[PDB]
Amino acid sequence: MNLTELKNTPVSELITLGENMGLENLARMRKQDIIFAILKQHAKSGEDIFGDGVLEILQDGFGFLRSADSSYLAGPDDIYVSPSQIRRFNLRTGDTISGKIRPPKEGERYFALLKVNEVNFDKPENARNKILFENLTPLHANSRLRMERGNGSTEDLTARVLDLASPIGRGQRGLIVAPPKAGKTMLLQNIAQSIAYNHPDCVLMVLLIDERPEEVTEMQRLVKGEVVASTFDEPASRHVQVAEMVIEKAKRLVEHKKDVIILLDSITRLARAYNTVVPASGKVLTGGVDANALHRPKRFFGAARNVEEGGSLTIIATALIDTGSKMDEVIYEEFKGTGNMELHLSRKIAEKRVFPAIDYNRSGTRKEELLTTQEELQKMWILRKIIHPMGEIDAMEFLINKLAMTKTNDDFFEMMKR
Amino acid sequence: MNLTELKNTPVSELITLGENMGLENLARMRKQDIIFAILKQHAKSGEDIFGDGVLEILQDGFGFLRSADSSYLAGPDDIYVSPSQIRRFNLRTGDTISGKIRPPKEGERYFALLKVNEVNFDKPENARNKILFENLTPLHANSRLRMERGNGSTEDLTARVLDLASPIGRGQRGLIVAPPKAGKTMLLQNIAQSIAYNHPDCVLMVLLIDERPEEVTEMQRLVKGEVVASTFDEPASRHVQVAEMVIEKAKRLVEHKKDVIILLDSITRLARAYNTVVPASGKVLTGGVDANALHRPKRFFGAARNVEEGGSLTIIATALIDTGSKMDEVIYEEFKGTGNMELHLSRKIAEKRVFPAIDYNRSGTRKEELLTTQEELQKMWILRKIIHPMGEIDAMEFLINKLAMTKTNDDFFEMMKR
Amino acid sequence: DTYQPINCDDYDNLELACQHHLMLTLELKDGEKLQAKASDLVSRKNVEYLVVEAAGETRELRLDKITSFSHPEIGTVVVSES
Amino acid sequence: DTYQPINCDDYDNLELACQHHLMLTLELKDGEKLQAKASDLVSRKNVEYLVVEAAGETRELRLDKITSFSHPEIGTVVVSES
Repeated sequence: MNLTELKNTPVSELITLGENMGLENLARMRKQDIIFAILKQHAKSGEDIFGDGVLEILQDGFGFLRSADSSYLAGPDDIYVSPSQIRRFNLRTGDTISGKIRPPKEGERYFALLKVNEVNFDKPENARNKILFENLTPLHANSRLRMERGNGSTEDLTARVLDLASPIGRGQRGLIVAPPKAGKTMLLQNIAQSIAYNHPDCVLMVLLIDERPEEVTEMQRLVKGEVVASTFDEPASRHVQVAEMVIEKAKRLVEHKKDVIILLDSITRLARAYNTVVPASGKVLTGGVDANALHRPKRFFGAARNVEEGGSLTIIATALIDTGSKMDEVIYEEFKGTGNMELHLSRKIAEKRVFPAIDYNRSGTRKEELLTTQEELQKMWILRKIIHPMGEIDAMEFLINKLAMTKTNDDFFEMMKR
Repeated sequence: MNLTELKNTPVSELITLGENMGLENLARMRKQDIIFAILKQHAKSGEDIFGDGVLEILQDGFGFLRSADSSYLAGPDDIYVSPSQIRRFNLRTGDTISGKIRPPKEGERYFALLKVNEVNFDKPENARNKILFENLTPLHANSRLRMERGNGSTEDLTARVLDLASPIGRGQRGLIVAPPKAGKTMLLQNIAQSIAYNHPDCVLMVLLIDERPEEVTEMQRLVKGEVVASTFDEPASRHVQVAEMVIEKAKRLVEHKKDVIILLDSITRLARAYNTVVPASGKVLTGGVDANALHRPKRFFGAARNVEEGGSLTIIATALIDTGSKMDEVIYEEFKGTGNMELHLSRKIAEKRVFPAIDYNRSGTRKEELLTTQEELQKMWILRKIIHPMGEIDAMEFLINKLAMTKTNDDFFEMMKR
Repeated sequence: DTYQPINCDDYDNLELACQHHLMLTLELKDGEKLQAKASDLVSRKNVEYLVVEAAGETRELRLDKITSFSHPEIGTVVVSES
Repeated sequence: DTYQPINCDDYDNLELACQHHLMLTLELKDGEKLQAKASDLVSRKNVEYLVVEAAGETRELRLDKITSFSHPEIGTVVVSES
């Protein structure tokens, strides 16, 4: 049967399937071992087995078709592709490969590819002729990703406030300065739903680094799209592997003229994982961070650009501030001027139990003339002008109750000018 | 006879029983050897012998049934389980096996299992069909463990302050930050007493790492349930083995739709033991702590979850700060944000002799809306708003004084409302 | 009717004969003398079965029906009911 | 008419023979025999070709027209047309 549907079924269904297939002692094994045993038993019959995944290329030369269902974790069910296929079809890291597979032979551990059917959601001949991501010329964001639901519900209120604070464009480089206990998680949640509703064409990618399992489960349950995660139980190498796989897949999708959105949670954890995993360079800055360590996350962060040829890759990451560790303070300090979109959250608003906790007087974008129209820009600047002298929490609640009875944004502007 | 009752028998009574049976020079022998000799003689008589123990599988593939009475210490009285039984019954580490034992033959210096009767307090057939703990989907904590005894005693004051500050839910990952001589032991003891009183159904586990023997005996005598511990005069491998056995037993109990609670004192000592035992990785963080060494404790601490299918594993661990060693500080720093529950004990409050020394302002929970009711949550928010502006010692003394003139939390809430 | 797990020592001796491929003389519940060559055993439906390729027909059977098994080299062990 | 890429295992075996540079047997669709040496496998314009020579001719041949092959070290594999 298809491999991608076996990884979506609940464990009880898989156990029942293996039991009625003739297998036993499957209950106490892991999910991946159950899948591998079921696949081997089915292939014993000799039927056609289909599968799909993302190619990860090891240092030796061969690759593995990791699956996004297990957040690109190594396991016995991964399909092994020899350098034969990497040389034959010019495949880089992150190419989505789908095709038939065969059971392992004697002396072979993992399953092997048999006949590639689609590469990067496209025919191999057209896939091998695409220009590499590095050769694509960067450009400023011009098309705006409007994230107003329009239903007028209380959930859309934070999205409307965010849109009035800092517009989001395709290919934008976003950074959120979220102090602890400032409602960052629900902000990411509503951003994810707004993106999944307003722009179904853009590919949504949410990756969690150094998070608790409950957050992973809730994100998988409520966010529609592709969500991968790396809990704090797994070592730093797992964080590095997940981040690299996601960014490579995003680049390979953008090369096919597609819009990709990546919500990074969070940048400081990835930087700390890189600092832990990198070899020491002999020069260590304050807080215990290596100079060469902090360069690795910049490759991830710098990939956000608007491709002139077609499509774009936008990364809306978040940072940690005043968490008590000077390492994260330094990491934020060096990530300061590297993003065109900045969103400032504050603890003072959150402790008053009024949401969202966006600091409007200090959060905004750069080169916003391209994203918005002329009259919209005029109204936004007028609203910023009137908000500017007011106090922080005062400006926030003024924005909240000005947006209370309003359903959309334009009518709010009309009643503001009145 | 039964091995468990012999292990529960006082040493003097064991000596008298052995002398009556026909043994000698038992007075100057270890308790394990006394039990071994008594069992060997009673087996020479020819009667059937029962026993039980938690399975630990060694490197080769055979297992040993360690006993919780001696904190799973290796001894001559442990039961040997051949790899045949582990292949026959699908048993993992932490499984509680109870059944008939067999006298050792020549060339063997351990008692052997004869016929299994119960596995994890269930029939052998039903134990093989339980889904693994890893495959179970985690969730947020939603069912609350009420700690308020409600009898109006002065001992219940700390439990009431706990319920007011950081509600405890089934599956909540709790961290209690405790400076030295801040009365942490009395807090853990009161929490264990309140849990054993209010919720007799859930399994209570107390884990002590690097603790003086008098504290171990105090915990063993006072705490209802079962207590395992490792005194500081033991190798780090002993602490590692004790922690791994405790967490495997907890996982195997959760697999059977049960609620288990593990009170750990302390996570810092467990992390230090893991650092000592682990092989060097080549990367050393600040304070002389290995980098990968902290991957093992997290797999312990991260095992706390609220399983959607059923059951729960609630781990509350104590962390040590201000101890004057950078190792403890960095260990705390790495475990900073992996817990759903946070509780900050205060040295400054403790030196003022008022108890419990709890810092209300810098303590709380994550997603407390799930555990409590709407009115209770509103009252708690009102109380936190009232307490927050004033000082710390003043806050604790005011809370204690207000809770003193009332019995239950509800009456205190009504009195505050007026 | 319900299958009963056999004692640990009997199972260990039977698996030792299976791995070492000994020449087993089998006495069934009725008492039939059979020349069983034991190779391996399986567990299905929470019931343990032993399969023997006696005369090449490879018959499977339950474990509670065996009164005794013997071998000229290894010590014979009577299957304990308890 | 339309070219069909060969299976991964067959392609891997053929380039294994190529890098090993071993003497090879070629069978065409009609069922003939060519005892010849394969030098390299080259893909051009989305169609892969292999250069095989009986006496140094270096003839370019398509991969789909191959029927089978045999050599004592590597078991014979028959390709699949669909």
